[PDB]
Amino acid sequence: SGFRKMAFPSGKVEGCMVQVTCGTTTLNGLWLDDVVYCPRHVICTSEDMLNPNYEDLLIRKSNHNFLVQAGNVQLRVIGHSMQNCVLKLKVDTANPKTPKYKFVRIQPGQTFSVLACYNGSPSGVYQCAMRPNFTIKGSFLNGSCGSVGFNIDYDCVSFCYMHHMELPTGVHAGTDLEGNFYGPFVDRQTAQAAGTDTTITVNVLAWLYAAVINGDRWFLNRFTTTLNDFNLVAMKYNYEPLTQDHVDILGPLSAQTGIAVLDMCASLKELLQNGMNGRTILGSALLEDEFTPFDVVRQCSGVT
Amino acid sequence: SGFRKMAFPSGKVEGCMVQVTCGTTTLNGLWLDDVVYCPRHVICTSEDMLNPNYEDLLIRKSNHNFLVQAGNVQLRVIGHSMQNCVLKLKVDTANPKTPKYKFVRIQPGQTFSVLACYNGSPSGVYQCAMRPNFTIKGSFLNGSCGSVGFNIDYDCVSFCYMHHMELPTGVHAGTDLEGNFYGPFVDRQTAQAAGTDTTITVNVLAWLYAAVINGDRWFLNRFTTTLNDFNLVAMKYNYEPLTQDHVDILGPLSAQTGIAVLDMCASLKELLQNGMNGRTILGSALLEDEFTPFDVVRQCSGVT
Ligand SMILES: Cc1ccncc1NC(=O)Cc1cccc(F)c1
Ligand SMILES: Cc1ccncc1NC(=O)Cc1cccc(F)c1
Repeated sequence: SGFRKMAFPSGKVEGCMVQVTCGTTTLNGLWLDDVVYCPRHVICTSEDMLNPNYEDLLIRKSNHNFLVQAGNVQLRVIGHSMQNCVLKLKVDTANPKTPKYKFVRIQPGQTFSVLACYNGSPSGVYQCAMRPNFTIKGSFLNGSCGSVGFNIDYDCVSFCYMHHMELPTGVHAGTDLEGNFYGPFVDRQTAQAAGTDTTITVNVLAWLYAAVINGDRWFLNRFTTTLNDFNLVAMKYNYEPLTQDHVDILGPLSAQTGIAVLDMCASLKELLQNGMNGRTILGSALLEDEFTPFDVVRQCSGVT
Repeated sequence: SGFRKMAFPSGKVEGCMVQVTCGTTTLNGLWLDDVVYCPRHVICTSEDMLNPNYEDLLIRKSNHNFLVQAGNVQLRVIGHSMQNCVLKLKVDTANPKTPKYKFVRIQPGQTFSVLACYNGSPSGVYQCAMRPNFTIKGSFLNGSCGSVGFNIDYDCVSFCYMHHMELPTGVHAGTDLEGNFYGPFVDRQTAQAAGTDTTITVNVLAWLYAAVINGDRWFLNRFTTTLNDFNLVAMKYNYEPLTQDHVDILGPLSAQTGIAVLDMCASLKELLQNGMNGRTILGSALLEDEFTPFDVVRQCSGVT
């Protein structure tokens, strides 16, 4: 009973957080095995951020310039390399708390947990969706760079995000763990356009199924629609077009509740055209798109 | 930039979760030092839950009947005692992962993180407010009993909640770590009334300050009010009456933003009387009351 914006337990990730300092800039690093991963802008001063030549900036740095502290113990840096927008600092000690892990590049619309950190210390954890425009609407302040996003499948942590930058609009941009930015962003102090964003249709449908499972059913109606008809409504309301791939992943929720996907689409169509009329769904007065069909199944079945 | 429903990092609590089985009932326990705490209803069968005599039920149990498993290792139970609605199983081994901790009884309106668990394994973490009526609107299924609520101040975990029961309305009831229920609830399979709930006024005001800090300011107006006038509006809209104690704890947010508490009360009054007019505040289309003034200061300053 109940449905919450649940994050993964952050324990396995907390054991990997370190503080990385280079010159006068300090941020977070991720220590996995004998490598520490962090945003490459740790090598920059504020003046460098205007138009940085990272290759030239990194050349002025040696292993001893990167100070890596795991809690209260100092790591010895024996190598450094830049891969895309991340630095990889080889250390002489493998992290004893390294969980089983993978580096994954998630798709837009997928969700993950963020462990916000400052000075290598965890401050909090929250669940995010990677927006269709490849930004995240996180909660990050100066010093949070290097904080990571992740998912967990039983004992394996799949790291998918490393925080790098705050856009002038207050939304967030970052990379996968190979240092490739999600979206068009560059790690430079320049105003950068995020694409037009859209609402993640398949996620709103999954959340409507979660609402029905938990008893919030007032929005169910006597109607049905087609993918074509629904997509005309999705276009008008800036929702992602629904595809058969999306219908396919909603199958488990359709089977559990007995509500055909296109019937739920008709409820969503009516909610888009008429609003909530002052009512709520799962404690929300808007259509929530930060739960994937997998998240709904996982939470509604109590997967650990 | 940004403001999220952030939970504490759950790592220190994950290290304390164990599975407790007695007869054919399995639930979660909390292993701190050499004691395992769990809901006393682990000793009941479904038939016992109708009208249980816990004292008589516990008398039929011996130390060897309580099976406590921490991950994959078995704990040896050398004592058992019932304290209010919790069982305390003395074990022969102190939990090596015991963090610095305290047991606290929180007040209604205060917030905390829940680490939802099943079979002793963590499934997810979310931030909750203890409702003014002493229920929590959690996300819990069968097997989640024994999952705990907590806050963290630097290195100290203050445990404040242990999950026990789901009311017929789908809201949740539990105890402090001494086994005293929050609210009027009893651990019995009987329909039980939760009091009339109210919105946590001081928290909505704190969240309005968080919105102003992050740039959502459309709701600020040219008006002011008094505690008496605001409280007439709070009464009409089922909000908690605001006191000078509440105004006092909003002081840091009033000082940071330069918006006097009674001026923010006038914005809240107008929002109550006119609604959001289809607009949002911090990604919400309703007035959020699950962030305390302390949570707002902590998140807006990045406290670890
Ligand atoms: C101040 C802040 C707040 C939240 N998240 C991140 C930040 N910090 C930055 O964006 C620094 C920065 C500037 C320009 C490029 C870059 F890659 C990184
Ligand atoms: C089924 C479920 C779902 C979520 N949270 C909890 C539960 N389980 C219960 O309430 C069991 C129960 C019954 C009667 C009394 C009691 F103290 C405990």
